Amino acid sequence: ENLWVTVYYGVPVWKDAETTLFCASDAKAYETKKHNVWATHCCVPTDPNPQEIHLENVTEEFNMWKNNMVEQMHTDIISLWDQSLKPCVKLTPLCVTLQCTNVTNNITDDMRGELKNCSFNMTTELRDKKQKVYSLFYRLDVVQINNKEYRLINCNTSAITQACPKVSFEPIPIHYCAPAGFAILKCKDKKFNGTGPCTNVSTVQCTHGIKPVVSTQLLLNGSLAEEEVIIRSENITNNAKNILVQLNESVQINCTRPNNNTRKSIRIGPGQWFYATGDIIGDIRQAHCNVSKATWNETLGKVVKQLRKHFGNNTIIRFANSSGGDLEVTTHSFNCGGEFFYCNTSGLFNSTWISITLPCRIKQIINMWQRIGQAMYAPPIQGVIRCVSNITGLILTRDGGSTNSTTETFRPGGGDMRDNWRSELYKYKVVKIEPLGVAPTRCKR
Amino acid sequence: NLWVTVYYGVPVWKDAETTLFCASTKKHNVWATHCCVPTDPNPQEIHLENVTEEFNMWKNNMVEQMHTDIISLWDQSLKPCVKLTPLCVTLQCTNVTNNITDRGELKNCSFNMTTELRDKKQKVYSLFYRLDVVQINNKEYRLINCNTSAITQACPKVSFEPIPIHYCAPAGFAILKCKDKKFNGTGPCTNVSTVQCTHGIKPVVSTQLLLNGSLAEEEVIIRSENITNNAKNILVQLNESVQINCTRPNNNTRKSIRIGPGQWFYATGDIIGDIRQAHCNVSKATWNETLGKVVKQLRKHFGNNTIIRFANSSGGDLEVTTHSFNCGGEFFYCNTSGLFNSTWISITLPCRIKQIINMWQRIGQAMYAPPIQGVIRCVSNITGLILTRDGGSTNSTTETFRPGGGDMRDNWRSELYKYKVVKIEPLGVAPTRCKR
Amino acid sequence: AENLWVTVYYGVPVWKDAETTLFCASDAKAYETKKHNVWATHCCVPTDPNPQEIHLENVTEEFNMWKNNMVEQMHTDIISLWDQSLKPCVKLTPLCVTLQCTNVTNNITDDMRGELKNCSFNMTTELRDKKQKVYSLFYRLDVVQINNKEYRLINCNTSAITQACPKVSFEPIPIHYCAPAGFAILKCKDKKFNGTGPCTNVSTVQCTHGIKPVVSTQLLLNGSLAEEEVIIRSENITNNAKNILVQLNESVQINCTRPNNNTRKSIRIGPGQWFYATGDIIGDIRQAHCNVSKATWNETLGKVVKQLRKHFGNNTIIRFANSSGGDLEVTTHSFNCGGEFFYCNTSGLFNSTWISITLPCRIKQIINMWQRIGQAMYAPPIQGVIRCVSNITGLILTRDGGSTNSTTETFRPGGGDMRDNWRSELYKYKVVKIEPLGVAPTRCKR
Amino acid sequence: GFLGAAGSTMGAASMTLTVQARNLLSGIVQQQSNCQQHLLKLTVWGIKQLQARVLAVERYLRDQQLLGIWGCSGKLICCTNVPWNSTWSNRNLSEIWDNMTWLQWDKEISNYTQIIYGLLEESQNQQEKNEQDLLAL
Amino acid sequence: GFLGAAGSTMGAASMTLTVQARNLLSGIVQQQECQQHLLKLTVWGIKQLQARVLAVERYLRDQQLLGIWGCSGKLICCTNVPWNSTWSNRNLSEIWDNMTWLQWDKEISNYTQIIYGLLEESQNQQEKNEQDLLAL
Amino acid sequence: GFLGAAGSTMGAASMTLTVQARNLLSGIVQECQQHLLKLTVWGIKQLQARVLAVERYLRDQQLLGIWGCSGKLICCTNVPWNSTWSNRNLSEIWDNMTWLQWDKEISNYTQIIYGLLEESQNQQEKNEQDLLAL
Ligand SMILES: *[C@@H]1O[C@H](CO)[C@@H](O[C@@H]2O[C@H](CO)[C@@H](O[C@@H]3O[C@H](CO[C@H]4O[C@H](CO)[C@@H](O)[C@H](O)[C@@H]4O)[C@@H](O)[C@H](O[C@H]4O[C@H](CO)[C@@H](O)[C@H](O)[C@@H]4O[C@H]4O[C@H](CO)[C@@H](O)[C@H](O)[C@@H]4O)[C@@H]3O)[C@H](O)[C@H]2NC(C)=O)[C@H](O)[C@H]1NC(C)=O
Ligand SMILES: *[C@@H]1O[C@H](CO)[C@@H](O[C@@H]2O[C@H](CO)[C@@H](O[C@@H]3O[C@H](CO[C@H]4O[C@H](CO)[C@@H](O)[C@H](O)[C@@H]4O)[C@@H](O)[C@H](O[C@H]4O[C@H](CO)[C@@H](O)[C@H](O)[C@@H]4O[C@H]4O[C@H](CO)[C@@H](O)[C@H](O)[C@@H]4O)[C@@H]3O)[C@H](O)[C@H]2NC(C)=O)[C@H](O)[C@H]1NC(C)=O
Ligand SMILES: *[C@@H]1O[C@H](CO)[C@@H](O[C@@H]2O[C@H](CO)[C@@H](O)[C@H](O)[C@H]2NC(C)=O)[C@H](O)[C@H]1NC(C)=O
Ligand SMILES: *[C@@H]1O[C@H](CO)[C@@H](O[C@@H]2O[C@H](CO)[C@@H](O)[C@H](O)[C@H]2NC(C)=O)[C@H](O)[C@H]1NC(C)=O
Ligand SMILES: *[C@@H]1O[C@H](CO)[C@@H](O[C@@H]2O[C@H](CO)[C@@H](O)[C@H](O)[C@H]2NC(C)=O)[C@H](O)[C@H]1NC(C)=O
Ligand SMILES: *[C@@H]1O[C@H](CO)[C@@H](O)[C@H](O)[C@H]1NC(C)=O
Ligand SMILES: *[C@@H]1O[C@H](CO)[C@@H](O)[C@H](O)[C@H]1NC(C)=O
Ligand SMILES: *[C@@H]1O[C@H](CO)[C@@H](O)[C@H](O)[C@H]1NC(C)=O
Ligand SMILES: *[C@@H]1O[C@H](CO)[C@@H](O)[C@H](O)[C@H]1NC(C)=O
Ligand SMILES: *[C@@H]1O[C@H](CO)[C@@H](O)[C@H](O)[C@H]1NC(C)=O
Ligand SMILES: *[C@@H]1O[C@H](CO)[C@@H](O)[C@H](O)[C@H]1NC(C)=O
Repeated sequence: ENLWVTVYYGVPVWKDAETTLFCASDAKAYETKKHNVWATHCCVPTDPNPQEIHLENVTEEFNMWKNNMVEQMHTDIISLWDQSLKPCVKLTPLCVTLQCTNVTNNITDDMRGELKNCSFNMTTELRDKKQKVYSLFYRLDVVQINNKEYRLINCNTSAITQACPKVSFEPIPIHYCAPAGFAILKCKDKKFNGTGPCTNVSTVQCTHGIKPVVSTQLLLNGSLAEEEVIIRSENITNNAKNILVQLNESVQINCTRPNNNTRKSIRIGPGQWFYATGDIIGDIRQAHCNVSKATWNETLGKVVKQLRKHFGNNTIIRFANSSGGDLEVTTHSFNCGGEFFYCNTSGLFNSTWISITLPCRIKQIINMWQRIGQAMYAPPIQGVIRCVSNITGLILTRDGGSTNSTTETFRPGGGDMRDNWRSELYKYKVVKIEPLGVAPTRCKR
Repeated sequence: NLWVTVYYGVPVWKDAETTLFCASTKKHNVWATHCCVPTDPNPQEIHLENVTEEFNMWKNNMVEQMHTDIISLWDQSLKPCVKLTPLCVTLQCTNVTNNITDRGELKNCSFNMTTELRDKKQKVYSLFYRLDVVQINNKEYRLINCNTSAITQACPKVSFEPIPIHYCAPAGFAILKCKDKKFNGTGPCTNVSTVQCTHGIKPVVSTQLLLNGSLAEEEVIIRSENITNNAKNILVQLNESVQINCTRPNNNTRKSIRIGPGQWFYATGDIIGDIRQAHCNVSKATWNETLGKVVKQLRKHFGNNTIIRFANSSGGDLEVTTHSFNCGGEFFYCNTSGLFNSTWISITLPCRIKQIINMWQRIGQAMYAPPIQGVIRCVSNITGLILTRDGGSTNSTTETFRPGGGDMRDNWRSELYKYKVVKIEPLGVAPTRCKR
Repeated sequence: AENLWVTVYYGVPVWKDAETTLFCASDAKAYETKKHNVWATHCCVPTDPNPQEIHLENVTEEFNMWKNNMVEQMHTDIISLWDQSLKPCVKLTPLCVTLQCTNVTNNITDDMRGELKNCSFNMTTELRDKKQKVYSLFYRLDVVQINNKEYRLINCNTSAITQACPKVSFEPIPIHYCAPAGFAILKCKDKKFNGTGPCTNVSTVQCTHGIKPVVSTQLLLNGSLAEEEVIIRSENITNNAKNILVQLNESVQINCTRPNNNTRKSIRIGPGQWFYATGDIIGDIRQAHCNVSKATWNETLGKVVKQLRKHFGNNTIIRFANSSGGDLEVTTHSFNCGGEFFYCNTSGLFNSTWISITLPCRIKQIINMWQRIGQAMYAPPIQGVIRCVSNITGLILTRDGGSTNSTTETFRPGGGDMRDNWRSELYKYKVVKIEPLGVAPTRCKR
Repeated sequence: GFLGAAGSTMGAASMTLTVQARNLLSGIVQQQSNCQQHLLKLTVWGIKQLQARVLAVERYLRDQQLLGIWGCSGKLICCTNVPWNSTWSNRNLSEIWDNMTWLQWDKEISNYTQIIYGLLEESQNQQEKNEQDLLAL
Repeated sequence: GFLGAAGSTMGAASMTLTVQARNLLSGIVQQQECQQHLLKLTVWGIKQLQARVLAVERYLRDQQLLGIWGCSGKLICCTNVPWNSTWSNRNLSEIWDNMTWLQWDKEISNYTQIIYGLLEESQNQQEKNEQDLLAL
Repeated sequence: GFLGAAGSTMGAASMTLTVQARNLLSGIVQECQQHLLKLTVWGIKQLQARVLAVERYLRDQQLLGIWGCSGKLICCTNVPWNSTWSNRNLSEIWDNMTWLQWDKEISNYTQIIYGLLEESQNQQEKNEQDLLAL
């Protein structure tokens, strides 16, 4: 009968929680150039020394598939993106009948029909005057009316706006930081599965810097973990779930657009300009990406070796290319140099287990796959562009309804943007600090 | 001898004005969408024994908030939808003379409207009600609001069907409810129960005759700010509902015309079958009895031997001269003169339909109500009347009353009359027998 | 312990330099009447009818008007209110059309030849398939020739123009800046305070004196007047790259007018969208102008120079000269009177070398209000005629430091950066924050 | 039962002081159902609700500060050394704690409230100073 | 070393109570250009205010409870409510030298409301009794 | 007379502690109101100002709580002076000096002193908990 309730305040315990995290940057992104979406948003620098605290003996359960931080990042990016277009020029006046031809001059056969030379009647700065102008368009954005009359692809569905010519969408790394009263716990287990208990937990103020890189099928410029290739999925057994594969070595991919572009500016209203693609200088060649087979064949062999752990050591593992659907799903959607590429990856998934040039299409009117109903027009970039990126992971799915268990088929798939962030945020969890608690002691008032 | 003691948590309140919040398959219902913070489904009413408190419904700021919130929600619901500016063109109209159960109520108008392309046009046609079409300078017509305001299209998914809403106090505040029988909106009362939220109130919009409200307990209650002053409205709450059956008998179809990139306009298409008059049926015996009860109670305030006459409405626009009724998604303007034509000591009311609505929240903006396919049938409860005295006469022998209203706040005052908002002031001081 | 322990005090009267958010307070009576004034409808906290001031005995406080964050606060608030006043009104994009015009030649004095143009154009009506031909008058500064009789509005290639709201007043009304709880404003009362350094008569207030948000360049109008002498303030004095703000201890009265009797017409351009055009002038057409008493102005500069010499030498020649090149908004005396914009030529005021003056004025309707570039406002015309009476309370001058020697200094009108018009009123105030905790030794122990 | 004691004897109502005090700061008991992200779009309603919440906090703190200054921090039924002045209510003790409720009582006091608060503040200032010197011995 | 504990026994963890207490409020004021830019993001700004207002409300809620229970101003508070063997049938060495607070909470979370109600009742009685004894 | 004691000596100024203490929560008491809800930016800036004023107030109250001075304007401790913080006698500290001057004199030791006060209070509570066990 001698034990009494003692109330304590400042007890080091926590509970799972969902809150709003704020973004932070390295300062330098804003200090130097600004004029980009993430430097402008992330106005608060991180601490120069965001030292983590190791928690001795702490075991905590993580679940990357239910991680609220991922859902927030998705929402924040879309909102940021929209607010970056809001102030710029609407391109409504371009939704007219166009008079187009085949370009023809200096085209390698692989590029025949890819570009069109279109003339049209657009307004000038004065309401009562018009001008006849012309520009090049990529075939993918131009749809035939009814053989010379064409419409822009967005005219019957969506509003179209011009992306701001001075704003970069470069994926500058950002950090998510907790508000007071909250903490971010992270798993330091090098082989963490994506779910379940982790016995190596530290507490941080901010996450590591994450580059908000947008792509589909092949994940670019992320983490390579540390020791081994890890295959993780919400279910594994259920083929309907995406499998996120994290590589332990990167594969370098070299992408280019070889055509030397120029640009012309057309005045379309008081204070407004339209950026049009001008004539190509020199030869017209196809855009493409190079993957070295020397590394790619070994990389897939490693994936298969690990993949077998869930499927059988005598099972046939087949890689195959994508299924049908929009280019955002069926090809490697890739945003680089300020232009949008849609690269054909079938040359990468053509093997059965027990240099590679990928041609690429270029598109300017983009229904950014965040939603349908608002199209973005990407202004052209002068000169030529080159990108060198690190492939750090893959998103694969399985074919259900297989004839038998002897053979499993893996294809590039997914493309939902959440999985491009889930793969970096998989090790972080947000918890709320709860300072009150009680315990029996031997003291009485 | 006695010492000052300071108390905290004293159950004492003062009159106060604060901001209340609205708590509330219908994913496109306005009331459902913007008021989504459900409370405990079992409100806890506290009876306060030995408590007397003063109410004044005419100075009740809960009414002003309901009014402002409704306007704001209304405007937000129309905020993201297509403007109909491209329809304000010269129209070329005919008289729609096929199968008219005899006329001139509808017009069939053709016009030049753009397509999705800036450089192409299409010839389209649609039906309009005469009330929304005004002649230029005999074939050429304009929409009625072209020289005043932008007309926007109502979002053709969105419903305004009233869902009872509840106004709830923030912490630190409480709502007092007067349950006294025969409470006439002003003065002290003694039931005073304490609630967290009001009863559910349907934000029903109407003029002249109030629909779907409460029924005054067991007697007809006549409420007024002054009674004597003929510039004031009289709100009469009935002890029985009067049933009214309304219809729009014409079988409509609908056209959808591309008006711009990503945008569609909803036009009224051809009528299938006979073209007939919209109307409302008020039970005739019930209405006769209802007025007799009102007259009995009304008479005691003017003289026990005086005569009461009812007469129909006076001047002003349709919004005040007719019974403004919003049901089935359409706007009816019913002629009530057949209800107020008698001297004391089924009734079919024809109704007009209008599509471009200067909803009286304000002037300068208008909503286009898209047409509804098929036919409409509405059944509703008349729960009260708004009357005015036809003053200026000196012949005290007979008082004359006419339908009035049009100021939307009166429709809210009639439900919120029993509620008052107070703030809690927890500190107080009293003497005691000790000192620290 | 040597018998001393740390005692903690809360409520200690100590303050530190701070930057915070201030709020806009008002008279609240002139404001009831002036229902459409931009700074009245948006400045609602009533001031205390009897404002308090507490003199602080034995307090020396260091002030610096050139680093005063209240200036940035006033600047951004004015810009914001300006933007929110125009936001709801009609865009005049539909008026950016080819205009056809000739010169107004009826009853023109010589000074007005070529100043007004009579332009007709094809404009929309409430129906999209109809057009109307209308005409209006324009000032030559608003209209640019298209390359013989064709013209466009000057803003047609750089920005859509918004019509100023016809009922909104921009009349300066006194504004009080007030601190939030936890903050205090320290006011410097020292006579002849030059903008920097310690001040020995310091008092604490909750709100500043009322400041009228008067916008002008070159000559500061309707400000505080100095009490003892002319005070010359500058961040550096020596550095020719900076402005000199001179506060007078006597006001100079200036009388400005726009003598032409104007009319106005309302043209419907769309569905409840109205444009206000300038119609024919009734009576003779004459040039707008301002009158400065010659003797008063001459004596006033005398006083300024006497003080200016303290920094340049008794044997140094001081010369005044007119403004340099640049846009009218920075080379002439711009100001807003009655809602119309004057750009007056002040060269007649600054032409002397030391050991009634009529200033012609131009009127412009398209205003690149300098809050920023890339936006424009159209000022509706004012019917009838106007007369302005105002007080010159200070000058914005610069030194001609291009190439010189000890023989002479030259001063000429400058400015154009509106923040200096506010430094001239806010120089006496500093914002500090209160920090109630502190500790001190004492003989007492628990 | 938040105002349940409103109709009760002043001395009886002293037993519900924690009920009224607790609900002045209801906490974070109101729940957010999923919508919510929707309600954030109603900019005006967003601002009005924040104003309501901020004010409730400020009112709470102001009352707590006064109890702090008067030396009644942490107490609901705290007495002090300011004597009762009979002009404030010319009735005996037995006519206060009974035969009346807390409503009514505040009307009896009325404008004397400001006077009482000033007295309480100065008294505490003197009490703290006296303790500060006692601790010097 | 904010969560420097939770990997130590309940007893050892009592030495870090001040560190945990000071995470709120100090960690908020401490937050301290384009911060002006962000004021143009209406939804974002509202969400941030809601987070700050909520953090304050949570802080005050807990302080009010300490007030009600008579533990105001303390990090460690002894009370007059006895411990029930059914809430947890464990001895002092057993919990103070082995459990880590996180574990403890998980095991007695079912009795949280019961205990809080008891703490309030004991304080209510104590305050009244003391006032009655003060008055001779 | 809110900062009226600013030129008074530290000793004399101890008599106005409630004048300054009341400012933080009384000052905040500060057609219209509704019109300004349209100025979204002012809405946010003013709420930020009020929220911060509350956060700062509470931060200071939390410290007084932690140090064991809750509810007091003046409190004694068990933490001694080191004589390095200020090498002065009481007759030249409480008199012949104002609080503004004093704050500058010892501003370098503010964090040191606060840390010491915290540790002392924690030890004191620990020794009430065991004492109540006997
Ligand atoms: C995975 O990670 C890699 C590595 O970070 C990343 O690749 C890099 O992408 C960036 C952005 O696309 C590339 O940066 C551009 O490089 C070109 C070429 O410059 C060369 O010559 C200069 C000479 O001084 C060297 O310093 C430089 O290193 C190169 O050798 C520059 O021209 C680009 O500058 C423009 O953008 C800047 C953005 O801040 C502007 O500040 C600058 O003023 C330029 O904009 C203006 O001029 C343009 C004309 O050139 C015009 O089009 C614009 O509208 C505007 O007017 C820029 O610095 C970088 O070189 C890539 N690195 C490698 C090795 O290739 C991958 O993209 C990433 N993968 C994915 C999927 O995200
Ligand atoms: C005072 O209070 C009373 C109630 O106490 C209230 O009366 C009720 O009003 C509501 C709303 O107007 C009425 O609800 C509608 O009823 C019709 C009738 O349909 C009957 O027949 C069909 C046959 O197929 C049955 O399936 C049905 O169950 C009924 O027996 C429905 O048709 C209405 O639904 C349509 O509109 C909805 C709008 O959201 C759509 O979601 C729904 O899918 C339907 O739309 C389709 O049909 C339309 C044509 O009918 C067409 O235009 C659309 O494009 C689409 O194809 C709806 O359920 C309810 O019946 C009334 N009660 C009574 C007894 O009459 C009063 O209104 C209130 N007073 C005031 C002033 O508000
Ligand atoms: C659509 O526009 C055409 C072109 O203006 C209209 O046809 C003209 O009508 C006028 C009489 O008002 C005739 O004098 C012209 O000769 C006609 N032009 C042509 C090319 O036929 C037509 O009436 C308009 N239609 C509608 C429904 O408004
Ligand atoms: C119903 O309303 C009437 C007012 O219309 C209230 O009557 C007033 O009563 C007060 C005092 O009792 C008088 O000073 C007013 O002159 C009365 N006005 C009229 C018009 O008679 C009446 O009190 C209300 N009902 C109750 C029960 O009080
Ligand atoms: C500023 O300094 C002066 C001089 O030391 C202080 O003046 C003395 O104040 C005491 C107060 O008890 C009076 O009895 C003396 O007669 C004053 N002396 C003179 C010469 O006037 C003054 O109080 C100080 N200011 C403040 C705020 O403390
Ligand atoms: C490239 O274009 C030029 C004309 O600009 C033409 O003379 C030349 O033959 C073309 N080259 C090829 C490969 O078609
Ligand atoms: C890894 O995830 C799979 C999903 O099927 C699960 O069955 C397995 O138990 C998890 N492994 C670990 C160590 O958590
Ligand atoms: C390269 O591909 C062959 C099949 O063509 C395969 O047998 C071999 O193991 C692969 N190399 C590596 C390193 O995996
Ligand atoms: C009138 O009725 C006839 C059927 O006899 C029908 O064919 C015709 O379309 C109707 N006209 C209308 C709907 O006005
Ligand atoms: C058409 O309607 C007008 C207006 O009501 C009327 O004057 C005219 O006689 C009608 N004509 C026919 C043939 O219906
Ligand atoms: C009319 O004005 C133009 C431009 O100011 C000028 O060039 C022309 O000579 C004028 N014609 C006259 C003054 O007759």
